[PDB]
Amino acid sequence: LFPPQWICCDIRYLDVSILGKFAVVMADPPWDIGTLTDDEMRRLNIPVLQDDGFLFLWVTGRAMELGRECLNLWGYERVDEIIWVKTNQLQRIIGHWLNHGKEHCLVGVKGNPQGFNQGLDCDVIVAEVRSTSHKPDEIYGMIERLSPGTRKIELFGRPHNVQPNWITLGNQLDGIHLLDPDVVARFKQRYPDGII
Amino acid sequence: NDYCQHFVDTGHRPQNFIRDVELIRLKDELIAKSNTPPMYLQADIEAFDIRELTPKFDVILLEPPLEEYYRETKCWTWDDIMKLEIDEIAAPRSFIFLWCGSGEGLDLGRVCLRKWGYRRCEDICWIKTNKNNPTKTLDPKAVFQRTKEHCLMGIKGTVDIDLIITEEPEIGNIEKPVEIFHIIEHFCLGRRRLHLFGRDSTIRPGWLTVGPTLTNSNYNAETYASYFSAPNSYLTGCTEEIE
Ligand SMILES: CC(C)[C@@H]1[N@@H+](Cc2ccc3c(NC[C@]4(O)CCCN(c5cc(NCc6ccccc6)ncn5)C4)cccc3c2)CC12CCC2
Repeated sequence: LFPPQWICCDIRYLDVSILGKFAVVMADPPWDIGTLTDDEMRRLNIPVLQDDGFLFLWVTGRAMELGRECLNLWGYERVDEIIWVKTNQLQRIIGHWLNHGKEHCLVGVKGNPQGFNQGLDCDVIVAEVRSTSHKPDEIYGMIERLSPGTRKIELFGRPHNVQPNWITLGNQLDGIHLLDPDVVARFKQRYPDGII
Repeated sequence: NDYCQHFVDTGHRPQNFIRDVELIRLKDELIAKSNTPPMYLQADIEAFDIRELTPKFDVILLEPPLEEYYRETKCWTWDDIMKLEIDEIAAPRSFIFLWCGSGEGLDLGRVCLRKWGYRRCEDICWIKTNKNNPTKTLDPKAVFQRTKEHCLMGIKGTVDIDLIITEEPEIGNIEKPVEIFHIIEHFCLGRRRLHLFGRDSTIRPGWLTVGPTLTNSNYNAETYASYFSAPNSYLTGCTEEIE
């Protein structure tokens, strides 16, 4: 079901097996640098979400190493690294040793994904800063050109992240909004009274 | 404006459109008065006992020749790099700047830093513009076109941004932007500075350069250690010389 969908929840405790498989998974976690400890990030049930495809994992500070850990533990090989160069409205650029002009997003592959449009975009994003902690909308266009029309899931999204073809999970979303019939089916079976 | 869509349209990388890409002058002069005479030494570093290089260093810049720098052109594998005994010539408090490329080096280079005992504090990015040439041949694993390189910064023991924007060098030109040197010297980390896998073209005041392709050598360990004997043992490299 093509339009936006979302589930307010605690991603620690949601039975993500109800959601099916996704060509792309994206995660912008609140790293302990309402955060999660490092053992809670390792234990997240990412491995069930995909059989073949890509993972996009934002990192910062020491999660640069730790996100490589989760990425490998969850069954991925890191194959690329996107960086976003933060500018203002006039295209000039905005860690205790150097000032930070960028955010990092690891790209991980699992299994053998086929029919993806590898090579279309390049690993640098240049785009204006929006709110605090607010990732740029350009990543969705890159992710749609890479794998058009497939199902995608975002972990730790906020309301502004909800996108067509995407299912957003995060604890600041407004309720449960699900339209894919299989997902609605497995969701009512596992959660008959709608409490997680 | 979506510069990623624009790059998909026109072949102009998003970094092509970054614009613009004090007392800093005085610090640069103090660095320049502080600098040791440049010293350099041809050495096949695979075959070379690293421990001959003394004294222990405050900064190590490590620029191994990755096979990926030769797209259309002796390369070192991360296997070879990881076996270097970098920790034997590093001071107990010291810094490393390791050029990792854009592939598996982003992971393997982190393993080295831990193997030699450093923690990573900065990830410095060389973003390469293609203003003078709106095509790439992809690594099989690659998902996106690779338009940047990473220089990882490491610390062991107790002004500038983390981006370098320059135009993509000509095919088969493997030089790294000399801006990495300014970022290092501005940290004021001490004066024993080693550049492994430098070339004739990278020799520089304030630095010792060791590489297989150097055509001349002037390195003498006793002369080199003379530059830092008292009263000069602990200078940051950013202070006035002691009389
Ligand atoms: C480069 C990256 C790394 C950088 N990110 C940093 C970032 C990312 C997301 C931010 C955010 N996301 C919205 C949330 O819902 C808010 C709350 C926590 N969280 C959870 C947690 C959870 N379980 C634990 C739990 C529950 C209840 C009580 C305690 C613990 N279950 C569902 N959601 C996400 C909100 C505010 C700031 C964020 C900052 C951003 C970038 C990209 C640009 C920089």
